[PDB]
Amino acid sequence: AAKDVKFGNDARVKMLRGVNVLADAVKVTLGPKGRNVVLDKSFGAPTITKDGVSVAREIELEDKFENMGAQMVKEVASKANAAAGDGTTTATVLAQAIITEGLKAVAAGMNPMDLKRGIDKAVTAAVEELKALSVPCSDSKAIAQVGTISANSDETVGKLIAEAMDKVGKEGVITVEDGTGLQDELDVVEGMQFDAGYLSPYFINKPETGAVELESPFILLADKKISNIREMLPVLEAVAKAGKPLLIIAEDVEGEALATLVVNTMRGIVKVAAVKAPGFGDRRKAMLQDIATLTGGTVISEEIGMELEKATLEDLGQAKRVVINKDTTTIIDGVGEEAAIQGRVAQIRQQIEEATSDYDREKLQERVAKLAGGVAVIKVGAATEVEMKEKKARVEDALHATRAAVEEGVVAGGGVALIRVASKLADLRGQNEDQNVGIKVALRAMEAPLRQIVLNCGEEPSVVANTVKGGDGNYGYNAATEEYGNMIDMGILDPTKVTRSALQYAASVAGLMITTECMVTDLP
Amino acid sequence: AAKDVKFGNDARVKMLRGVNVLADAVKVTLGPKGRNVVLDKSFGAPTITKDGVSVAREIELEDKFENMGAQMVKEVASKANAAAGDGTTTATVLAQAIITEGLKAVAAGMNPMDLKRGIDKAVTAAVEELKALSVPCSDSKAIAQVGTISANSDETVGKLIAEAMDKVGKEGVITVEDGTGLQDELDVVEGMQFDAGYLSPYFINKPETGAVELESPFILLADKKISNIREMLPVLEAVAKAGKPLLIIAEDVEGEALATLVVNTMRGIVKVAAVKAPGFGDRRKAMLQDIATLTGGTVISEEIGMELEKATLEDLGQAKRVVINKDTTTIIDGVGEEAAIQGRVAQIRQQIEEATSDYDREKLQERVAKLAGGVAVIKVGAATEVEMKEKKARVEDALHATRAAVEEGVVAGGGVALIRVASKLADLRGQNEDQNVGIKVALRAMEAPLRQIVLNCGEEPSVVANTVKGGDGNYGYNAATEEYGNMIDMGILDPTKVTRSALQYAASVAGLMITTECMVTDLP
Amino acid sequence: AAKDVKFGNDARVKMLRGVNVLADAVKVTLGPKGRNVVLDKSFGAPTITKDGVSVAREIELEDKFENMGAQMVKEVASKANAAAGDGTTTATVLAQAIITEGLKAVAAGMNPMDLKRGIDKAVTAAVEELKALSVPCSDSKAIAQVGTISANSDETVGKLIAEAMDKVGKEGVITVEDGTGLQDELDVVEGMQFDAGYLSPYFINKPETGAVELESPFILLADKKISNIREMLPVLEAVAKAGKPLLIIAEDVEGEALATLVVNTMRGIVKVAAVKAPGFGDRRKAMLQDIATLTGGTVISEEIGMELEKATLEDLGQAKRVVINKDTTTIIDGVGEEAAIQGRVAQIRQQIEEATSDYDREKLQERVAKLAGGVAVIKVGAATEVEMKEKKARVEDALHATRAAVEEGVVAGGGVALIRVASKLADLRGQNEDQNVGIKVALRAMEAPLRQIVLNCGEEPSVVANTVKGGDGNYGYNAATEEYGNMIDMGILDPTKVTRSALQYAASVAGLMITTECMVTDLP
Ligand SMILES: Nc1ncnc2c1ncn2[C@@H]1O[C@H](COP(=O)(O)OP(=O)(O)O)[C@@H](O)[C@H]1O
Ligand SMILES: Nc1ncnc2c1ncn2[C@@H]1O[C@H](COP(=O)(O)OP(=O)(O)O)[C@@H](O)[C@H]1O
Ligand SMILES: Nc1ncnc2c1ncn2[C@@H]1O[C@H](COP(=O)(O)OP(=O)(O)O)[C@@H](O)[C@H]1O
Ligand SMILES: [Ca+2]
Ligand SMILES: [Ca+2]
Ligand SMILES: [Ca+2]
Ligand SMILES: [Ca+2]
Ligand SMILES: [Ca+2]
Ligand SMILES: [Ca+2]
Ligand SMILES: [K+]
Ligand SMILES: [K+]
Ligand SMILES: [K+]
Ligand SMILES: [K+]
Ligand SMILES: [Mg+2]
Ligand SMILES: [Mg+2]
Ligand SMILES: [Mg+2]
Repeated sequence: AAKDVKFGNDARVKMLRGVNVLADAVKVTLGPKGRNVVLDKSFGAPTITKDGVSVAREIELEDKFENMGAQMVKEVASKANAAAGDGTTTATVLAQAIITEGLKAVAAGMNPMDLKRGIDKAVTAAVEELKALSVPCSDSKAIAQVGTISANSDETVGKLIAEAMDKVGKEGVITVEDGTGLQDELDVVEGMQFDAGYLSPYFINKPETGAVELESPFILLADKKISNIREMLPVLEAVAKAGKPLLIIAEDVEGEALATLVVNTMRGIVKVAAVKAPGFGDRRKAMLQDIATLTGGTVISEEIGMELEKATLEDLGQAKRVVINKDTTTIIDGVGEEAAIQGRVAQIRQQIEEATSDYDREKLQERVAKLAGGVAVIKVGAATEVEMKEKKARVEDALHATRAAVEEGVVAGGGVALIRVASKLADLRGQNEDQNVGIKVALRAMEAPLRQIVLNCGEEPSVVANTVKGGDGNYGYNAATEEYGNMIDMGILDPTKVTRSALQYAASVAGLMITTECMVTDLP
Repeated sequence: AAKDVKFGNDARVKMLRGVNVLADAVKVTLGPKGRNVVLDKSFGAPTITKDGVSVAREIELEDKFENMGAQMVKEVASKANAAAGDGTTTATVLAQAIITEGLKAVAAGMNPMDLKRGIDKAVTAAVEELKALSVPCSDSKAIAQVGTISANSDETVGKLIAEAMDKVGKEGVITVEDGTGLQDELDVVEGMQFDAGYLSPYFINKPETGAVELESPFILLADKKISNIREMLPVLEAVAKAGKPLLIIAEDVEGEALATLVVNTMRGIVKVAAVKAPGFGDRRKAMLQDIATLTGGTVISEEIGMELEKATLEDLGQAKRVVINKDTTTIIDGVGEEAAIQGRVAQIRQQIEEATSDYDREKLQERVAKLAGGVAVIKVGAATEVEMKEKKARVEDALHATRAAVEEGVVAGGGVALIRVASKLADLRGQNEDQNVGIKVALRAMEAPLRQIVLNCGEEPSVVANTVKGGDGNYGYNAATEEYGNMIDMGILDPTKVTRSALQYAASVAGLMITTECMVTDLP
Repeated sequence: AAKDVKFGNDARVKMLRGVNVLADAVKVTLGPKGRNVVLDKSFGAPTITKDGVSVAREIELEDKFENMGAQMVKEVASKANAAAGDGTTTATVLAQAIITEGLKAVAAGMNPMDLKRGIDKAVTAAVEELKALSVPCSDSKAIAQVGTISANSDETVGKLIAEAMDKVGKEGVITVEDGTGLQDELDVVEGMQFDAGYLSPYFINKPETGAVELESPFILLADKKISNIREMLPVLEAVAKAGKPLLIIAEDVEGEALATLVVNTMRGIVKVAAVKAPGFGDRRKAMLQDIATLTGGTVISEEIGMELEKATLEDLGQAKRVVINKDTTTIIDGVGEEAAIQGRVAQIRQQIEEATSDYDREKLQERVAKLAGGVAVIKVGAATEVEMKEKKARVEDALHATRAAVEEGVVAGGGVALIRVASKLADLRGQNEDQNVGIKVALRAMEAPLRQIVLNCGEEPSVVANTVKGGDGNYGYNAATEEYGNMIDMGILDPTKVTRSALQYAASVAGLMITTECMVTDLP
């Protein structure tokens, strides 16, 4: 198909207009004072949201060149949200700031390559300052605080997350589900999560998360082999009755067992799943007995001399719910006895003094973390057909952001951290003047999040920004209460990874656009 | 698809314009002097109505931004009606008043967040003031009055509902169906209601009430779960041959069974509905047997050796009528014999004294209460197929509204309550002047219903509003007689829950619109 | 879909214009001097009619609001005609008169609800005056006069109906049907009429009259529900042979049997019609046997052990002609032997003295009437085929009006009755000036029919109307001869029911329109 082709300022004005439409719609939702955006649906009542992620998702423009501008910033803000677990709106706001001032610099006749070079220096320096400024979120109050803020200032979800981490630990397994109720609840059960992918993708019963979930299934294991389904027939029958879906994990299902198994999944008479299996050769024998011990099942191998034919209905392990993702598979609430599981822990704990290398004490300790750790499950319990599918996606991210806080720490929220970092970078310089202007472009942008938050309050960004800059450390503006004070004490905490990611992705796309001389698309 | 995006004033103006079209069309039907609105049908003759609910449902605008505004206020008003039983027109009048003045204030440049806080504060206080002003509906007279008003001053309706509730008791089952002749019929038959909904919303043949209406349906009671349609084949074919619909009650309906029971229900089934049997264990079995004895059906259990394919036409129960809501299933006039039914009730009572648990006594009680209770049936009299369906519409409405009156009590109608509450709030204040303006916005709006009623009479809203304000307590304007008096003595009563719910929902959407900076929709 | 929404004056002029197109097309055909209206057909020569009912049927307008106006008045005039058996044109004329003057009053700023109140009051008064003015229609001479006027001064039609009533009585059953050449026949035969409709409208072999007609059909009488066609199969094979169409009278026909027969009559090569037996309980089984005695057939019941599959050719009764409308079924000339029938009658007569309730005595009385009453068959002869059908249609029309004349009596035609009642209401007043204007609106409108009749003559409506007003009693204008005189002596008679209904229905829709503030319809 013949193409529409634009060059230079022509290309860039259209990108900028498209960026402007995207960012102007998204930025109004930033901070506790965010305005509402009405989003139309094909039929029925419109959706009304303060959520920048939902707003960005709907933006697409008629003009193709403008549209490319918007999709560029979207993709990049979307990557920040997936890496850090939050920051989409912040990343979008920053991107518009850098792009706008950057293109003014290009239009004045300044070297774009130098402009981009100075922006990058500023960002690399800004990222180090953030790492310096950061402080640990080690503590229940703080974790709850950060959770609450990633939760859109919802205490309950912040309380839940900090509650989960208390029981299962900071790096412990935590999963998000629906459940039945108008309110959200938390449960801590026996289960584990190891990295195994689906053997075939078509197992997936839920395309949204691209994962498989079976309800009250059975678990199978190897060992051997599995070359042929002929020995998979007898155990498939008994599982057919009782209406309980079957799960087969290990090990290395191949041939028609790998193939003819995936056929019956597409047809509605069967529900089955398979996984990439344990970390073997030798260690799989350890991992499997761990799974079997958790699921209350038995491990039947040909090595020992046992056959898959003799395997009975009770020979299988069991769990309440199972989830198999692309790279991962999780077991929720195994039915294995606690006396069994507990003794299996001690058996592995002896091997710690029995370990002749640092490499073994890692693995075996990773196993005791799976069995002894358990799995904390939170049920969103937002009651609606539409409200459920959504709130599960935000809490899933709110959990990701808290994890990010626990890893790389936290900094003063409300755009204060970026304001502070920019003040420290006041002396930073480039190789030439154009690189210098680039640097100042980045440093000006770092004020945009605070300014926008304030503007959404109906107060004057100039005055508040000035007042905050005139202060020190974690002093900031609390946009909920309209008062200044210590941001950390006030509990307004950004995960450092989130602030960091927002700026980096923002600056990425902005460098790209500032360095863009040509666009190609389809004819109108 | 590419989107049309508007911001700020340009957006709010279009939204307000769509609200005006909706409200101006709905509000002229308010009260006993309501004007007619003519609504077209693609075929046949136009519908002429004073019912705000019917007018609202038809409104959709060509301009997509205007339409979003209309749909926003519609949803909120129907949420109110769904919660309180009545008040759609009132809610819309209130929404228009709050939005209009609120938007005027925003255009003047006041802080929209503060405006919303002000409105919210006035409503919260108004709601309490309303609860205090409220009075219980104790007896048949006041109950009749409430029904009569919700019936558009039809005293025969109020009389019916008062008598229906007298027979079944104020806590108990009352349904309504088309009558065979000019006269009204009130009879109490054998029936029952438990809590289960439809498994899929597509089962709804009546979009207005969102309910599944099935006339002379066969009832399948299954003690198992159905994931597969192939075993439902011989049973269904028998049903499609008899020219009757089918209600499926089992453990669950899923897999291809559901999906097939959905699409096939659209054309060639030609009608079927299925609900999840309430409870579990021996309770779920015992409840199914209750339903079987009522409809003269036989429960299918796998443990007795019975199968679905061996199920004949006489293993299916039968009832005159069955209705299914999202949370509810109602079986009216089972064919089951007395002796089987009476033999059953004497059996559960015998289970009371044998029962060793106080919990079991209350649980077995709920079962005898349903079998011995039966269901009250109201058949709407005459006079023609279109007139009937309108009267059946009113009786249902009045039924809902009378409920609400029972729970939360009543207040003076004619918009007098909101007028009184407003005058009590004269001294209310906010944190700043903008919140004050918001409070005055809400208080001004609380005069909208009375004024509109008066305006529909062809009188002058200012003069009447003034006179009522100068009066005291339940003193008001009777718009039917155009005479002032005591609203309670004149039998003009609104359920407090209705007035409350209307103000709240209206204020909810208004606050949303006052705080909206951006709208996204499809291209024209 | 998006809607077009109009308000107030903008909405009302469009309704008015639509009413004007409908009314101006219909009203030119009023009375003996009515002008021709030409109605197109997709092929061949146009239809030329002086019949208002035919003109009104064809009117539909492009502008969707104008169309709404017209359909509203059509529905109402149509309702009048169905109730009283004539008056469509009169009602349409009255409706236009009230609407036109009423809207003039609205535009002047008068209270629309008061205007309606005033119109309503004058109408109920006029209805009482019509009842007072009404005179009995008893003698064959007055009856034939009534029939003649309904027939457009066809004195042959009036004579036929009068003759028919001289035999079966004034409440007797009368059917008209295609006769032999040129010569009318009237003969009373064994037969009856009960209320049952066609179960499938597709059964109709006469799309115009809207009724199914079976010639010398067999008649099946079954006391059970026919579901499976297989039970019905052998009884059909006997009907397939002998080439005698079948009439199935059963408790009901549904499912496989319904859809099976309904389609087979469409494809041709088969003739069948199904109707449900009237009443329920024991009264249903009695009336079935009634039809069985009349047709000389046998009732097939489940109780005595009679099987529908064992029903032989002699089990079925026979009629000469059978005519099934949507409302009623008529069996003409049953084959049942006189001794049979009259024995069944004396059996009922006995039970009439045995009745312990006056409900039975009325019901049993109804039956003997149908059995011993017989049916009058009017056979219309004509010079040509096309000349026969229209004369037949003239008789069917006049039959309706004649019955109405018999029930409620007669008044002076030519719109003199309405003129007289109006002059008598001159002092009538309402609660205020606006109500007074409404009354005058109605009173002025009552002159519209005479004026229009005179206008179709080509004379001056003011002069004739003024002269009639100047006289008393039944003095009026004869439009046929263009002379004044006594309307009753000249045989110009309106059934009081017709005049009353036309006025009532016209005032109904007129008040509705005078009170409409909003119209909602589809976009063009
Ligand atoms: N009480 C508060 N005062 C000031 N800033 C706040 C407050 N609560 C949250 N914020 C800020 O709002 C920002 C998050 O806004 P949000 O609308 O979630 O955009 P994003 O999608 O980028 O997270 C963070 O920078 C956070 O510090
Ligand atoms: N005789 C009356 N005098 C004054 N107000 C009345 C009278 N009858 C009903 N109303 C008022 O009409 C309102 C309900 O009117 P309606 O048109 O049904 O609107 P909605 O759909 O909001 O209930 C109530 O506020 C009630 O008090
Ligand atoms: N010879 C006559 N002189 C005056 N009026 C007549 C005469 N014959 C019939 N009419 C009147 O014509 C009217 C019937 O009009 P028609 O054309 O049948 O329309 P509609 O459907 O209203 O009956 C009646 O009011 C009747 O009295
Ligand atoms: Ca749309
Ligand atoms: Ca610059
Ligand atoms: Ca139409
Ligand atoms: Ca104001
Ligand atoms: Ca603003
Ligand atoms: Ca002349
Ligand atoms: K937000
Ligand atoms: K109303
Ligand atoms: K302020
Ligand atoms: K005519
Ligand atoms: Mg966030
Ligand atoms: Mg109401
Ligand atoms: Mg006529």
